[PDB]
Amino acid sequence: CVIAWNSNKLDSKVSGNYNYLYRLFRKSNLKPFERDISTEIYQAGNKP
Amino acid sequence: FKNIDGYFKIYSKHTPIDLPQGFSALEPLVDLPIGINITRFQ
Amino acid sequence: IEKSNIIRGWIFGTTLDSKTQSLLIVNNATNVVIKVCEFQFCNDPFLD
Repeated sequence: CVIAWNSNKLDSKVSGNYNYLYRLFRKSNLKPFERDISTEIYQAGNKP
Repeated sequence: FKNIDGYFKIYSKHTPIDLPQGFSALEPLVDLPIGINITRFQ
Repeated sequence: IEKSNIIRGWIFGTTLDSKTQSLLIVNNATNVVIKVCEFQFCNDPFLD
């Protein structure tokens, strides 16, 4: 089962919150039920 | 040792005695929800 | 094929370093400890 609900009054601040982060770049697609917490920069070129 | 769908499974057996010629089975003993990427072991 | 319990445990992971995840299974004569953490290794892993 998947449950979703609203948390506007619990996760909204006038100055803005930045505690919640997501990931945008990765080399390969993710296996089901897998967790990765790496921090290495995305190698788009040759020089590290 | 097996690892599928984010679950780690371990079967084991013990017996008294090159490997001997005979037949025996193994019983399930560990299942864990580890869910990581495994490639090499020690 | 063993006597006197020389083989102790196992390590599983990707690169076996302080960077990414690692599983340790140790059997130090008292209990079967399974521990999945972010763990550091040396080049000569041994136990007394």
